[PDB]
Amino acid sequence: LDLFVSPLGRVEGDLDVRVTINDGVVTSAWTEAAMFRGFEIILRGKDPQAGLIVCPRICGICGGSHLYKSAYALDTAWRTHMPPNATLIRNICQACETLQSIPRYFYALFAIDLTNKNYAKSKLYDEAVRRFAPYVGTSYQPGVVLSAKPVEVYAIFGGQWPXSSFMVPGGVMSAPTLSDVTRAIAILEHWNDNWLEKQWLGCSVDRWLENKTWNDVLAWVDENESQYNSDCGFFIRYCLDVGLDKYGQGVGNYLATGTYFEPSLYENPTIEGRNAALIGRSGVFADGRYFEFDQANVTEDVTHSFYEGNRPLHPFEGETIPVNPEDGRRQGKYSWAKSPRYAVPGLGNVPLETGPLARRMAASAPDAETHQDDDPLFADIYNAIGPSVMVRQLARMHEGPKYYKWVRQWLDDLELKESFYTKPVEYAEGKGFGSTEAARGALSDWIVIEDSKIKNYQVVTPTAWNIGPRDASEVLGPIEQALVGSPIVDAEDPVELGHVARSFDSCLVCTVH
Amino acid sequence: LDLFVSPLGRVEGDLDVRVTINDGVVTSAWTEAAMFRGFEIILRGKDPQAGLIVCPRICGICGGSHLYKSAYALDTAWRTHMPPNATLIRNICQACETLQSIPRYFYALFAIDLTNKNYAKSKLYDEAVRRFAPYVGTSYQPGVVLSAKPVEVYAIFGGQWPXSSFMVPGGVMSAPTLSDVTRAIAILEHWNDNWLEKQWLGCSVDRWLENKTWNDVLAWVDENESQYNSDCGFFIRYCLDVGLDKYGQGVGNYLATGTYFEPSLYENPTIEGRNAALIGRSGVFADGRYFEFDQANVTEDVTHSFYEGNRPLHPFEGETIPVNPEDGRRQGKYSWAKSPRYAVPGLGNVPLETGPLARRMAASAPDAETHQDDDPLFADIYNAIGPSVMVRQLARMHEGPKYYKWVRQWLDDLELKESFYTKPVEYAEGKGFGSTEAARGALSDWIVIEDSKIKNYQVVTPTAWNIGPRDASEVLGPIEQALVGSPIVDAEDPVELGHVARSFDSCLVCTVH
Amino acid sequence: ASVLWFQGGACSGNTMSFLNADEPNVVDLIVDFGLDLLWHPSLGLELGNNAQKVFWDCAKGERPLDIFVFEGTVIEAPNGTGQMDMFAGRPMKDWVTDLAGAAQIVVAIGDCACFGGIPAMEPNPSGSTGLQFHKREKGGFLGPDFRSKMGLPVINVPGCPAHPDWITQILVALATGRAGDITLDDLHRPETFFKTFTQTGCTRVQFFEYKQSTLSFGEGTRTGCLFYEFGCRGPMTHSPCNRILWNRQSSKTRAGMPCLGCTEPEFPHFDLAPGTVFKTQKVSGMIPKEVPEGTDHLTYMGLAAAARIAAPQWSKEDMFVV
Amino acid sequence: ASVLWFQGGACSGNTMSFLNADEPNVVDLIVDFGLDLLWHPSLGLELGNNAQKVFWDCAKGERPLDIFVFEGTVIEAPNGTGQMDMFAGRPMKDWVTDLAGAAQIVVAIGDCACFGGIPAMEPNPSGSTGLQFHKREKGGFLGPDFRSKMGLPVINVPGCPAHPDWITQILVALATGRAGDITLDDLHRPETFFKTFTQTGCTRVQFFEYKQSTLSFGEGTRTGCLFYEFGCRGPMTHSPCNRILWNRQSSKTRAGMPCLGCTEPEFPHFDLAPGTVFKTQKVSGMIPKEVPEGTDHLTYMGLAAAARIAAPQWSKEDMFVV
Ligand SMILES: CC1=CC(=O)c2ccccc2C1=O
Ligand SMILES: CC1=CC(=O)c2ccccc2C1=O
Ligand code: FCO
Ligand code: FCO
Ligand code: F3S
Ligand code: F3S
Ligand code: F3S
Ligand code: F3S
Ligand code: F3S
Ligand code: F3S
Ligand SMILES: [Mg+2]
Ligand SMILES: [Mg+2]
Ligand code: 3NI
Ligand code: 3NI
Repeated sequence: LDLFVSPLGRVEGDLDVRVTINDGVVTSAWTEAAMFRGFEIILRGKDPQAGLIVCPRICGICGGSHLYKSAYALDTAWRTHMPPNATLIRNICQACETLQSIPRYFYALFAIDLTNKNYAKSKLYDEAVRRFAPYVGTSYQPGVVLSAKPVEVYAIFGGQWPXSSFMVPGGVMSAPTLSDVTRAIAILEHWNDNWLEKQWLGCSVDRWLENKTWNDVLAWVDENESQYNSDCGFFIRYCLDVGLDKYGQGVGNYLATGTYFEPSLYENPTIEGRNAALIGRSGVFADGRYFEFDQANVTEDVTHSFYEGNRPLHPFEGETIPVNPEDGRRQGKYSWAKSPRYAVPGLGNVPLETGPLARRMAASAPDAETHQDDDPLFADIYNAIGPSVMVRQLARMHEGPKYYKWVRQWLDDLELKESFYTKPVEYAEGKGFGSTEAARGALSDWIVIEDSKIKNYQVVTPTAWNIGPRDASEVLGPIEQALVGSPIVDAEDPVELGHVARSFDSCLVCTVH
Repeated sequence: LDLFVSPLGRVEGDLDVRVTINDGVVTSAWTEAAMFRGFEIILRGKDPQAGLIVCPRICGICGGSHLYKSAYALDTAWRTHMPPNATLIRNICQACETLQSIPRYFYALFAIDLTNKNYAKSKLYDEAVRRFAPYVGTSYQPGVVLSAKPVEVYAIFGGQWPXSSFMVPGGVMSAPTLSDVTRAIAILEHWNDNWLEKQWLGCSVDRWLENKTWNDVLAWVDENESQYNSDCGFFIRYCLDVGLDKYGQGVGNYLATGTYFEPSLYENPTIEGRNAALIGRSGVFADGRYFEFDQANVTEDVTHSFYEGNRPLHPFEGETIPVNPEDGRRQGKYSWAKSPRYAVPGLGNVPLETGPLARRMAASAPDAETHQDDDPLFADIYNAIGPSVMVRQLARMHEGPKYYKWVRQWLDDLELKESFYTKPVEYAEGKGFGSTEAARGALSDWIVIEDSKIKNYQVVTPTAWNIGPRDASEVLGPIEQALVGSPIVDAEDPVELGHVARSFDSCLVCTVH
Repeated sequence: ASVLWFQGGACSGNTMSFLNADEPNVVDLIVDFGLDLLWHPSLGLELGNNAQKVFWDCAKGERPLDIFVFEGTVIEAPNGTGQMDMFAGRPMKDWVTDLAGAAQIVVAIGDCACFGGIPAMEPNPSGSTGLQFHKREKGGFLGPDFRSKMGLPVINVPGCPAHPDWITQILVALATGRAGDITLDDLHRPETFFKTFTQTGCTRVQFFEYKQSTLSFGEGTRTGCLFYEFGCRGPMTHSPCNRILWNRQSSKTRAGMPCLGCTEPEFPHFDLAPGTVFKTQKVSGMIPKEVPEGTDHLTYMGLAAAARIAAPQWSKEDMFVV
Repeated sequence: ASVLWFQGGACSGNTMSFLNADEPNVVDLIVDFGLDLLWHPSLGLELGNNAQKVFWDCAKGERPLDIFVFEGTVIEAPNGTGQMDMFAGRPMKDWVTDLAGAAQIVVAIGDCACFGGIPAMEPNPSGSTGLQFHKREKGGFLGPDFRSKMGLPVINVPGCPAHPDWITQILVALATGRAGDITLDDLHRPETFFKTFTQTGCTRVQFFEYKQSTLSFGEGTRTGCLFYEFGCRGPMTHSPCNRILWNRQSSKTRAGMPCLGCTEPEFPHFDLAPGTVFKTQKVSGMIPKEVPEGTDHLTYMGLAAAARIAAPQWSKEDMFVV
C-alpha cells in the first residue's frame, strides 16, 4: 500500500510523508519538505550581519539557536574576541531556548499522539488521555504553559523571544544587570521546580542525572510513586507498554556539532578550536564508533531535492538554486530538504541522525575534558535497547535536567562587572563557520563574506540532516529510515509515522529555510 | 487565668489580646491595638486631595479600598460628576482588591492556624496540614501566589497595587485601553478558573452561588468529590469537625456601609443618594432586624482608647488627640482603636460587626433593587447556625464568587470610548462622606474641607468597628465579644483567640491609622 | 468562534510567540474563551486526510470559519503556481484564497503574512507576499478590496514575530464582545497596539531626548539611546513593544538591541543591504537619513543641537547599571 | 539565611507588595531560595510567647539573624518612649535597636522604614523616623554610622510601597552569592533599581521630550506627559517603576497617575501641602519650580521652547487609544 500523508503536522512546517506499507509495516518512506522560503538566496549580497536578523527567522522555535550559530559564524569569520560573559549569555540563551523547546515540543507536538485510539487497549490509555490530550490534558496544559518560562530568561538577556538578534560578533548587545540575573535564576528555578522536577521528573534533576544505565532508568521509574507517576515515568511506561521502544530506530549513526562553549576556551572563536571548547560535546557516532566532528566532512546532496546540482557540495561552496517541483518530481526529486551527508572514513558520505540522541551519544564518547558533558547513559541505552521513538524522546527529555543545571551554573558564572562585548573589526572578507546544537540537533552556518557583503551563506539545520531525502546513492535520510519498519495499524490515521517524524522533533521550516 | 497574648500576628498590624479565662473558656477579652500613626492628624491642613495619597497608606492590603472611599469623600464634598466608566473602574478595582484579599488572607493569615496541634486528633488534621501549613501547604502556595492576580487588574487600571491614588474626584486618572480590559478579563478569568473554581470551590462560581441555605451549603459539600475536597468543602468539614462553628459568635449585629455603585445611580455622588446607588447593599442588622445605614448614626468613643475625649463624636466633628498610653492605661484606656458605635433605634449606640458577614446579612435585607445584591444565604445561615468563626469565614469566602461575577460583568460594562473623568471644581469648602466595603467591612471617610485645606478628616475602618475597645457603657467591641466564650485548650498557644480575631480578617494598621 | 490557523512561508515564530501568551495563556485562550482552534500545523491533532477534511469543510462552508489566522507569506512561486508552498494537497495560496473567502475574520499574524516580510526580501525566491499588503503597498495576495465576511479587511498583526498579546488580546476582544472596540490603522494594524511607537516606553528615551548615543554593544548599552549609532527604528516604528514588554520582561531596545522596525511593512528595512544592519545611515556623518516620525531634519537637528547642549550629566553616564 | 521581618509604623503595603512578588514569587523565595523567614507579623505562624521567643533569640544572639527587614517607621513617640508602637512587650524601637544590632544585614523596606515616609509628615504625631534616615537627612533612628554585621549600612528599599522586585531580587542576590554585586547609592538604595528614573521607560517620555502636557485625568491621559500639569516627579525620582513594571502590568505614570516621587526620601514631597497634590508648582504660570534632575531652569526652559516648536503632530494627539 502506497500511503501519502499530507499534512503531517506538528513538525513546525510543511511535511508530507509517503510510505510503502507491506503487511502493516512501512517498507519504504519518502519525506517531502513542501515549503521553500530561500533564506540562503536572500542572504546573498546582504550585509555581513544580515544573518543575525534573517537566520532566526528560519525558525520560530529554534531561531535563538540560529542566532547563536549565526553569531559564531561571524565571530569566526571576523576572528572576533568573545568576552566570557558573552559566551555565558549565549550559552544561557541557547540552552534556555532548548529548555523551552523540550516541554513545548513534548506536550504540544509529540505527546498528544499518545492519546491516539490505536492505544485504547493499553491499560495506561485513560491516563495518557487525561495527561496528554491536546489543550485539556493535565500534563499538557502546565507543560505547555510553563514552556514559556525558559524563554523569559532569553528575553531578559536578548530583549525578546522569539526574534532577538542580540548575539553579535564580539559578544552580545545586552548588558545584564543584577536584577536581570537574579530574575533569570528565579525564573529558571521556578520552571525547574514546577515543570521539570514536579511534573516531568517527579524527583530532583540530580536524582534523574544519577541514571547512568538503561536499568538505572527502569529502576528510577519504579523507585517510588512520584517518579513512577511523573510525566517521565509515565512516558517510559507508556512507551514500553504500547511499543514506542520497538520502532523508529533509524540510522543508528549520529551527528552532534555540539554547542555551549567553555567561556575561557572560545574567547577567540575559530573553526579549528571549536570542538575542544565545547561543553556539549560534538561527536559523530557511526558504525558503533566515535569520530570527531569536522565541518569539512559535511556535504549537501540535492539529487532528490528540488535544487539544481550534480554533486554533493560542502556548504562553503553550497548553492541553493531551486528547481520547479513539477520539473524536479519528473527527475525523482521529492523534497525541498537538501540531503546533508557526512564523510565518515570507511563509510563514505552517510546520513547521520542529529538531535538530543546524537548529543547524548556524543556525550558518551571517551576522553571528555573537564568542562565537557561526559554522560554514559545513552551509550548504555543505545547498547541495551538501541534507538527508537522512546529512546530518541528520552534523549530529548534527558537534556532538560542536564541543561537546566548548566544554565543555573552559567548564571552563577556571570561576572556582571565584566565585558559582554568586544567591538570586532568588521572585515570585508571572511569565512565563518558557526554551529550549535539547536533543540533538534546540529545546526550550522557556513558563511563567506566578500567585499563587505555576504558572498555565500549556507545553513544546514538538524532536521535537514534528519529529514533530508535520499542522497545520490539512494541512501534514505535518518527520518526516512526511521520510518521504515514502523507498524501501521491504521492507514487512515497513520499515527506511527507521526510518532517517528515527531520523535525527531522535526522542524520543517528549519529543514528548508 | 488572665492571659495576655502579644503579639497576635497575622492581623495586619500590632494587636495584643488580653483575656480572662475560666474553666478553659474566655469570659472577658480586651483587644489592644498597639501602634499609632495618626494619619487623621497628619491630614489636617493638607491639600483637600491629600487623602487620596495618605489614606491608601492606612493599609497595604486595603489601601485601594481607602482610595475608593477617599475619592468618593471628595466626590461628595465637591459635588462632582462620576462618568459611569469611572464608577465601573472604581468598582472593579475595589472588588479586585477584595478578591486579592480573600485568598491572601485566608491562606496566609487565617488557614495556617488550622494546622495547630490542638487539631491533631481530628481525622482531617493531616489533610489540613498538607493543605494549609504555612509556605509549604498545597493549598497555601497556589492560594497565596494566585492572590496577586486580582490586583494585577487593579494595576492595569491604577498603575500599581498597592499604592495607587488613581481614583480622583470626578473619576479616575487612567484611560483604559482595549488591551487593558481584555487583559483584565483574562487575568480575572484565569484567577477564577485556577484558584476560585479549581482550588477554592472545586466547582463553578455559578454552582456555589446556587447555595441559598445552610443546608444547600452542606449539600454542596457532599454533592461530589470535587466540592467535597475543594478548599471550601474541606474548610467547612474541618470547621464542623474541630468546632470552629461553635465559638466566635460575637455581637450578632452587623454594619455594612455597602460599596459598588450602579454607575447610572451615582453619577453625581451625594451622601443622601449613596444607599440607593449601592450594588453591594449597605445595611445595619441589629437585634434580628434590618435597618438602613445612615452615616449620621456613627459615633466614635474613645473612653477606653488612647485619645482625649469625653463624649462619642460623629466623625464630621471627630478628633484624634492621642494620650500617652502610660497615662491612658491609668484611666482604663487600653487600645489605640477608637470605639465606633452606631445609633440603632431602641438599642442606643451599639457595637456593630463589620465585614463580609455584615455584608451578607445586609444582602439578605428585603426590598433589594434590581442592581442590588439580593442574597438570602446568610440570613438563612445566621438563623440556622448563627455566627461563628466558620460562618464569618464562609461569608468572606462567599464573596469571592459573587464579586468575581460582578467584576467580570463590570469589565463587560466598560464603554471604552466614553469618559473616565469629569474635571471637578475643587471647591474651597465641602463636607464629604465616602464609604466602601473594604475586604474587612465598612470603611468610611468623613472629610471637612475648609479654605481649600483639609479641616477635618476622620477615617473609621472596619476593624475599628470590630476591634475597637469597650465604649463608655463598657460594651465590648465585636471582636472582644466574639473572643468571649472562646475555648482555650492551650494558654501557651491560644490559637482560638487567633481564630476569632483573624476570622474578622482583622487589620490593625487600619484599626488605628 | 472557530479558528483555523494556517502557515504559509512561515518560520512559526508567530505561533511560538503566541504560545508565550500570558493573560491569557494559550491554553486558556484556546479552551476558556470559547475559541475553537480547529487546526494549527504546530498544534492540531489531525494529520493527513483527517486534517484535510477539516480544511475542506472550512473552505467549502460545510462548517463555519470565524477566524482564519494566516502566518507566514503567501508563496506564489514558481511562476504564480505557489508550488514552493504545497500544503495538504494544494498550493497554500489556494487554501488562502478559499479560507480567507470563508472566514468571518482574517488575521495575518506576523510581517510575512501581513506584508511579505523577510521572505519577500529581494530577490524573493518564493514569490512571497502578504495577505493584503506587499510591503507598504496595499494589495498583497488577496487584493486591496478584500473583505472578510464580517466586513473587515485582513487584520494585520505585524511584527516578526508578533508579540503574543497583539493577537491574544484581539482574540479576547473578539471573544468577549469587544470586536467593535478594535480599530485598525491604515495598515490594518490594531491601533490599540500600533498607535504607540516602539520608542514609547523605551528605557532610553531620556537618552534620545538629550541626544546621548549608545556607543557600543554589551556594556556600552548601559547608557544612551540606540538611535544614533545602531539604527534603532524605535522612533519610526509603531508598536507597543516598550509598553507591553516582550515575554513580560523586556524589549529589543531595553536590552540594547536596536528596534529593527519589524512592525512596519518595509521590514526588513533597506532589505538588510550592506551597511544598514545595526547602523544608523547618516548624511555628512552626523545627520540621520531618517528622523523620527512626523519630524523634519531641520527641526530635528536643531532640537538635537539644543538637547545636546542642555543634556544633564546623568544622561551621559551609565544608567542600566549592574 | 534567616530573615526576621518586623513592622513598626507600617501599613503593611510593602509586605502586600512583597507578596505580589513574581520570579520569584514569595513562596518560592521563602522556601526555595534558602531564606528562612523566622517570623513576619503578617505571615509568621507563632503568636504571643512563641513569637517573642523567636524575637528574643534573634535579639540576644541565641540564633543567627542574617537579614532583619524592617517595614514602617521607627515610632519614637510619645516623648521618645516609642509607646505609640508597642510590639511583643517592648517599644518597637527597642526591638529595632536589638535586631538591627544583631542582623548581618538590615533592610528598610518602604519609605516609612527608609526615611520616615508618610507617618513622618508634619506634625509627625508618632515621632516617626526611618532606620538610618529622617527624610533626606542621614541618621534616622540608628544613626548615620550604623553598620550591620556584614558591614553594610541599612539597605534602603524605598517606595511606598516598595515594588516586590526591589526587595525580592536583592534577597535573591543575597541568596545566590551575588551580595557583592549589590551597590547602594547615597541613600543606601540598590543602584540596580535606583539609578534609573521613574521617567526611564515611562510611556509618556516622548510627550515629555516635546513638552506636550497631559491636560486632564481619565481620557485626557491618552496623550501627553504628566510633568507639566499633574506634578509628575518622574524626571526627579530615582526608581525602576517604568523599567520593572508594577504588578507586571503598569506604573503610575503609564496609567496616567503622576509619579509622586515616592522612592525619594522627601516623600511625600511638600508634605501634601495645599496646591501641591497632582499639580505642578509653577513660577509665573509657566516655569516649573522643579525641573528634571541635573537640569537647570534656563536650559530646561530653552530646550522646552525649542521642543514645543519642533513637536511632531502625533505628540499632540492621543496615543494610548482604545
Ligand atoms: C543627531 C543625533 C545625535 C545624537 O547623538 C543622538 C543620540 C541619541 C539619539 C539621537 C541622536 C541624534 O539624533
Ligand atoms: C515647560 C513645559 C511645558 C510643557 O508643556 C510641558 C509638557 C510636558 C512636560 C513638560 C513640559 C514642560 O516642562
Ligand atoms: N532545533 C532546531 Fe531548528 C531545526 N531543525 C534548527 O536549527
Ligand atoms: N479591609 C480593610 Fe482595611 C480594615 N479594617 C479598611 O478599611
Ligand atoms: S516570526 Fe516568522 S512567520 Fe514571518 S513574520 Fe517573522 S519570519
Ligand atoms: S529611545 Fe529607545 S526605541 Fe530606539 S531610538 Fe532610542 S533606543
Ligand atoms: S523590531 Fe519589532 S518586536 Fe518591537 S522593538 Fe522593533 S517593533
Ligand atoms: S506602603 Fe506602607 S509601610 Fe510605609 S512605605 Fe508606604 S506607608
Ligand atoms: S515622561 Fe512619564 S515619568 Fe512623568 S514626567 Fe512625564 S509622565
Ligand atoms: S510614586 Fe513611587 S512607585 Fe514609582 S511611579 Fe513614582 S517612584
Ligand atoms: Mg541550507
Ligand atoms: Mg479614625
Ligand atoms: Ni525550527
Ligand atoms: Ni487594612
